[PDB]
Amino acid sequence: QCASSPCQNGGSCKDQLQSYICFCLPAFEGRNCETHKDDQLICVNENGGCEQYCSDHTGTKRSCRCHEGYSLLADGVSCTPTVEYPCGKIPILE
Amino acid sequence: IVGGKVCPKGECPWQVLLLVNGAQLCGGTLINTIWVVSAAHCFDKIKNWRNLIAVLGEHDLSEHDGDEQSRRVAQVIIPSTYVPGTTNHDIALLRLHQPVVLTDHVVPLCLPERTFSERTLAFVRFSLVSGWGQLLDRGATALELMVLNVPRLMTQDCLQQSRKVGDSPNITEYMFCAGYSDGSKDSCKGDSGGPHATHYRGTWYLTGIVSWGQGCATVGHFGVYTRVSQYIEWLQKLMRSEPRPGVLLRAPFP
Amino acid sequence: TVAAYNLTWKSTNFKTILEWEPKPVNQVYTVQISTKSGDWKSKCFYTTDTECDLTDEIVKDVKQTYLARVFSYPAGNVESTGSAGEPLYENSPEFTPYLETNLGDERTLVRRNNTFLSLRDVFGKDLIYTLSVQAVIPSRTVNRKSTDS
Ligand SMILES: Nc1ccc2[nH]c(-c3cc(CC(=O)O)cc(-c4cccc([N+](=O)[O-])c4)c3O)cc2n1
Repeated sequence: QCASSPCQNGGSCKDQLQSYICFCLPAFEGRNCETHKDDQLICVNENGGCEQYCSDHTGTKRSCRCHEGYSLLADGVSCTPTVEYPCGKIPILE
Repeated sequence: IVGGKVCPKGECPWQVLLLVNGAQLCGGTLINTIWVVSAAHCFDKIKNWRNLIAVLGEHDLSEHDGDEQSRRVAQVIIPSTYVPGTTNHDIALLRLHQPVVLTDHVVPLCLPERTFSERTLAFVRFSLVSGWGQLLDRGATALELMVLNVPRLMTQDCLQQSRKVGDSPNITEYMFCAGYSDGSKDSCKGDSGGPHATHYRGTWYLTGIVSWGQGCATVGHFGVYTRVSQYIEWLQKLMRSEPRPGVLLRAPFP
Repeated sequence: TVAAYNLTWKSTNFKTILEWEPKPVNQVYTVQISTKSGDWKSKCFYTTDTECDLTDEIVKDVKQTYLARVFSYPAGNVESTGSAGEPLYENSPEFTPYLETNLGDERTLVRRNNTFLSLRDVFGKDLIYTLSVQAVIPSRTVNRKSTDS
């Protein structure tokens, strides 16, 4: 258990009744602080971070897209409308 | 709509109201200036195919204000797999005669991209359904537009929680369920065709179409919607084809 | 694809892990967790593990009640859908960290603005001790006492 340092990626182990508790650092999670939070940037994982559409590519980063009437911005995730009455926006709450 | 509130005029801009001979038919959604989506059964008893109009901008059905826009419906296309009288493949694409003018009270709803629908919108818990349909299983229809916020369920949990029978269709892969089962909130007769809209990061997309599953606000039951995801392809394809020669059109599906 | 079964929450000082069965011969699992009224968030994407760590999510509001489900996909067609075009899944019991986590000042996996909170900063006057010492949260239904040192 802790003796047998099971916690990875900087984590600290706390012992219990044979069991232990790993306290990980902000970027990792898992029983043994082993999963890295920054390696699951896929479209199934919170839409890849894209505001509207996301695409996963083989061996290369996923790309975000926009709906007709909007343009992807500089950050590559957010879309902004290029029209006056872009779909799905409520003018009176704008 | 049972359990809903009144939609603050202008907050449901994609809501359509179809009329036949002047009488209310169904509701519908505006996806673009000449295209509206509604529920195929609403055209099960139409033999006055030119006396069909669509209104946008609408809110209070008793007074006219400066907003309602009306266009005749030039064409009605339904899956060639819908069966006159069922709830499966209950989707209709209506081609207006002339476009509408978007304004603060008339904007379309984004028809989302399948993948995004299936993978992201579908796990957004609450969406809105709206209409001027009965306010109680067999009560008065509304005059102001009413909107209901419902939770969606996956078929496994819907089936799991519904009471067992009535002469119900099955929840096919072309449907989904949303609602409460404690007969408190639900879509209702008169709301048919209207929208089920999900709000994802700032925009609303059309995730469903109010079908007719459950008389209206029953107990041990949920409301059934048409799963639009299964039809984006189809709609899109139809929206880019030449006008073809028919008011009712039954397009091949898929 | 068989669905997962025996979904269990294993939680001590808020470190919350869900575990389940079976151990997957040619299928993968993905876990989703939500609150009664929240959207579902996915974790442990397409794994072959039978445990998922949700601490990150439940420590956000330890007083909410979470519900989770595990989906099973064959491996390869991890798009897999069944008759009603959705992926095979099973749900877990509800877990309300604050009322069902296990106990052992102590640090918890609960974090506030980057730091970790402690047993008392999390249970205020609902935490009492005994003398050998045991930790007791009398305002509980289950897991009201800890163990002893
Ligand atoms: N929760 C809901 C939501 C929408 C609903 N719509 C209906 C509905 C019920 C009937 C009467 C019946 O049960 O046969 C008729 C229609 C209806 C509406 C418009 C057009 C036609 N049609 O066949 O030309 C039928 C309904 O939408 C029930 C219902 N329930």
